[PDB]
Amino acid sequence: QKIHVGPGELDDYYGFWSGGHQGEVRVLGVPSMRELMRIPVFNVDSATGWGLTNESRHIMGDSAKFLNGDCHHPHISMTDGKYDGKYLFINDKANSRVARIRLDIMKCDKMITVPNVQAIHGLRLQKVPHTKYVFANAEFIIPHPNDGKVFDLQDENSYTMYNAIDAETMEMAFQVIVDGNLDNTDADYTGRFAAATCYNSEKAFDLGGMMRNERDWVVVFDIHAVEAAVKAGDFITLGDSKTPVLDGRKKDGKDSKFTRYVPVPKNPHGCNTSSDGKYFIAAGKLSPTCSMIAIDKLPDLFAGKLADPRDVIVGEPELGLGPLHTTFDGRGNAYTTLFIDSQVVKWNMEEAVRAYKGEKVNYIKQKLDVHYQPGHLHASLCETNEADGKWLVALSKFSKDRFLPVGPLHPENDQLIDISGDEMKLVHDGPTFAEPHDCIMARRDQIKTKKIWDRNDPFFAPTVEMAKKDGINLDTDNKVIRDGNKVRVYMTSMAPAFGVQEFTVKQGDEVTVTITNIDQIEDVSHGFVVVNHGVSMEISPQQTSSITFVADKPGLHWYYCSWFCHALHMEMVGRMMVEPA
Amino acid sequence: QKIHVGPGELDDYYGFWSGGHQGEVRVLGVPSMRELMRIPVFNVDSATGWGLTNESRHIMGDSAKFLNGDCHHPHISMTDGKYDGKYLFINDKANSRVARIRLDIMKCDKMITVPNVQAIHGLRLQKVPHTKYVFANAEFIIPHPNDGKVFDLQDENSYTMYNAIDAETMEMAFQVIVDGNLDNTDADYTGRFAAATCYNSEKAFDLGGMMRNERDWVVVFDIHAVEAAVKAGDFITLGDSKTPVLDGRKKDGKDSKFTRYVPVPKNPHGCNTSSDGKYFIAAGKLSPTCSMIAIDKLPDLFAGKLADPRDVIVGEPELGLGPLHTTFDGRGNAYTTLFIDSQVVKWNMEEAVRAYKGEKVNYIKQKLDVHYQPGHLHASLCETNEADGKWLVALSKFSKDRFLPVGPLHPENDQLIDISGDEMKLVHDGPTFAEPHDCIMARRDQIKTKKIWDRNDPFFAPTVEMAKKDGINLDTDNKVIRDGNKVRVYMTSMAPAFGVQEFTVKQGDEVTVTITNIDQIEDVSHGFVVVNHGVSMEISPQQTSSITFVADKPGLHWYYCSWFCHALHMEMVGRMMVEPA
Ligand code: CUA
Ligand code: CUA
Ligand SMILES: [Ca+2]
Ligand SMILES: [Ca+2]
Ligand SMILES: [Cl-]
Ligand SMILES: [Cl-]
Ligand SMILES: [K+]
Ligand SMILES: [K+]
Repeated sequence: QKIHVGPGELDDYYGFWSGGHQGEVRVLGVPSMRELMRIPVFNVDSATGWGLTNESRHIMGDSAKFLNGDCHHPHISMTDGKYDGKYLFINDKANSRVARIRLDIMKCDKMITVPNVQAIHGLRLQKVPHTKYVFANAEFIIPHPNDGKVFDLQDENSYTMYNAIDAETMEMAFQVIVDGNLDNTDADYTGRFAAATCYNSEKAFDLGGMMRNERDWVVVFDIHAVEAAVKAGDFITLGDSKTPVLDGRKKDGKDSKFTRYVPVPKNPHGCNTSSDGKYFIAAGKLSPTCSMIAIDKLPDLFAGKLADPRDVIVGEPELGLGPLHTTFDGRGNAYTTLFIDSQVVKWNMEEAVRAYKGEKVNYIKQKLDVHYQPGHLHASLCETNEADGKWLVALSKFSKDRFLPVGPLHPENDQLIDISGDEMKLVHDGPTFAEPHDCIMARRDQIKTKKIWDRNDPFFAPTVEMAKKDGINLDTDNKVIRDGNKVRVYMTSMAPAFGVQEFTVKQGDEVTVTITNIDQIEDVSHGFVVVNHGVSMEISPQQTSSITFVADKPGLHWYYCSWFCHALHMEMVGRMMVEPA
Repeated sequence: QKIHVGPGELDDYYGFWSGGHQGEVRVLGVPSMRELMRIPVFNVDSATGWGLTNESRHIMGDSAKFLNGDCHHPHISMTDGKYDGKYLFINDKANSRVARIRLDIMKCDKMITVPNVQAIHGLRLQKVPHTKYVFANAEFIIPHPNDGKVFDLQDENSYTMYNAIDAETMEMAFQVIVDGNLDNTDADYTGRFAAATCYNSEKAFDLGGMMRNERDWVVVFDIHAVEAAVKAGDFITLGDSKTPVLDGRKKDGKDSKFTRYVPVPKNPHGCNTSSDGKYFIAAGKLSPTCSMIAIDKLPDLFAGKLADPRDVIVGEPELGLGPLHTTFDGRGNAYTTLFIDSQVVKWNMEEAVRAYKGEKVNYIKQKLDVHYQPGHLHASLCETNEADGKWLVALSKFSKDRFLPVGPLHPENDQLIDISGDEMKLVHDGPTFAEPHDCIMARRDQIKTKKIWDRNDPFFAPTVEMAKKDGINLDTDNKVIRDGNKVRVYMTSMAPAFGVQEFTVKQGDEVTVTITNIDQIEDVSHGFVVVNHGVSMEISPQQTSSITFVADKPGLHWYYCSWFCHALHMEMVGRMMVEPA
């Protein structure tokens, strides 16, 4: 199988890599593992102006004031348990957000700060009949209200919440209060259930405290019941947020309609749905096991036809030290990372289930050593009923001597493994910055991208409406509008010339520059940088982009095109003249 | 030779790629072309906290207020015309800066904003006896003073300057006022001469004007002459800058001792010294030629022993449409990018010099098609007398369909070419983000890096000194100190625990957290993120890092370690308790 992609050949799959603590999404080609694009999300990108432009800051909202993020879990929207290539969603653990990327344009187009929570970590998407909800965990227990009067984690009103976000509007759909906490989450192949791991059933703040119980749990959600109750008006609201909040905690040993708690050892981490839709599989972490929940049995467990939530457990195979995550080949095998043993282990799921019933059968097929300390792993199409069993990527946290030395900070090592046959074979070591946690792969044919921008694109639609209010036709016009101490420059750009090559303002004026790139050849991107003003943005063919800054320095100040666009690139410049105060 | 670096195998060279309009520097392994590390410079990095930490912000100075940069030209310090592996230097065109990276820790340790200029573009280093100076072009003509009274470029006080920076102290050494402008720059193999291309001899602000003259020039600097005048005290100063300024403009047709202007067609761009030290080679851009300046004729030219400046031109090879840059195989051949024709042309310098004198000889050896529109190019060790003729990288601006489609914004195509034989061979297409402009290669054995930090390292020495005055021992102390509205938290860290796991403050307190990673195992980095406060940073083994923020929200606020560091990483957390105002 494959591995090398020569000059002029194309990769077979797209890979969407989390940027981890660096805050972007990275687009790679697979199997070459080459990075094709960076999509700024929670990071400020000097190149495109993400975090500086008026269009980006509108999307970010009030959260545009943060210069950091911490992303882990990239996921592609689904239709009937297959990728539809519409959206990618990702979490921000640092500043508690979820963002949506439009895959047609490879840009973040929506962002939300989840209300009344701390630390968005686990994230996954409804699969069936389609991604109606984005599911996301808030990891940390906090007081409600968090007003500084109570700090105790055991308080009646100290808890965390499971979050559902409407995938299309990117507005909150509902929140569910839970016992313990939340780590990772996955969804079924019907749309009725979702599940999450919990490592802090103790509601402790100290290490020993958090490891006290032999068992924490997987919490299972009946979204049907949730939706039913929201429809009926049977919910509370918290603070000034209008989001429906349901109580999924236990009361005096009795369940809520919304949740069931399945005991699982021990500070479990991964929560993974098998490609056949049979199981939620929780990785044991401190327990050298995985726990297999039979989704089949969940209706009976919510109907109470079951005397014990442990009865939904149909497998608990011992695999090795520190199991963290599980993926699938669609051939009946599961692949689990063993952080401590530094291996990926291949195991047979139906054999594991028979072994749980006492049968003497070896469900373990192979252990591949990886380099070093694997976290997540991802098999091609593993989140869909189309799991194709071809490629596997294991994402390891300590690269040691696997790459040239680069100082005290090392890359992560994302290792590509061919799983197409009977024996797993390590084929590529991929260094990556700032710790991608997870990644997702999609077939080439699953992603359709725009070659050039549409003038009606929603990404800059508000800017078009601003322009129309000034009587500006963006496709043709070069004009300076004055409004008190505001100056709005509108210009077309066509290599190698800006449409407005000079303009004069007064010291202290707030200047908005709006640029529409009217080159129609694909790939002729323009840039716009104002020297010594901290101003920088990209304008691609048929895009409009705007940026606003104060002209607080008198004199001549040059601006230039940053994207090499024409033989006369260097000469694509202009002059802002600032009259003394 | 080579090409594929399999798992467990190591690359043969380091590549340092400029990060372009993105602002960082990128470390690659060559020939695999995989990215090993990102080093933040002008960008704000969420992962390591560059632009957020006190250490980084002190390095940036007043410029820390900018979130962007635009870099082009990375260069490694030299001893005796060979790479010494001490420092890498890079420009910022956006906000007029030069940065120094220490190659032992792979971090930016110094930064300067060049005074009284706009837009630092061309940058190269002194070769012999070693890198005493960093040479840097200010591209854009401005008024002096630039106070808004005059905007005219033709004003006798409107000009740009050539800049020299002390490589060791990173303070300005001198500036030289020039006629016209400055684009790219190189230095000879003795320390006496430097050279730069000019495209705006016209002092124009528009395309018509900038393209008028059949010829602009290469300006040549007699650095010895300049240094003499600084030593003599024969210089002026501009504004509040104490930097010695020398006047290298012709007056009434008369030459200064500092400069000579050599007419060259037309808007020339590349300015490259051959690895045998014989020629300054200017790429003709709008002329389909390069111009070769014999460096051994330069003493005569400054001595007044030559009839006209054109007497130093010893070759003017006709290469093809849009020649931009030139590199060297150390075997007597040059390689030039042709932007319009979209090719790299291999040519013999000796034979081109003979053809200029009349001889009939085809100096052109081969033209290789590249994909597409090449900007810079770089052969292994080309900036040194050790040019080894193994690898060539051509960095093309338009990748078209050479990679999977990723929307309207395309990657650059940095193509790896085997030049070890007589025939150039394309072996690899490397996609890159944000337009690297140039790159530089060095042998594995030319770079030596730290495995772990030294506690005495100058990078965070000021923080250590500050901590002492507070009566703190960073190596052991886990402590909170208070003064009015300020709170200084000092802690050690060892996987999987912060040394301080809780602290309480009053709403509105300015909090500085200083963390010392006391692990001694390589690769065991920690992170520190305060949820919902825009606070993020890296602390590597034996590093101290600090960061400051306001506690402007009452309640409980979690902080956590972002760097996956242990099986118990998820549990490396702590609590900031903020009492209501
Ligand atoms: Cu427009 Cu370069
Ligand atoms: Cu310290 Cu993860
Ligand atoms: Ca626990
Ligand atoms: Ca000119
Ligand atoms: Cl998971
Ligand atoms: Cl050059
Ligand atoms: K790591
Ligand atoms: K490009």
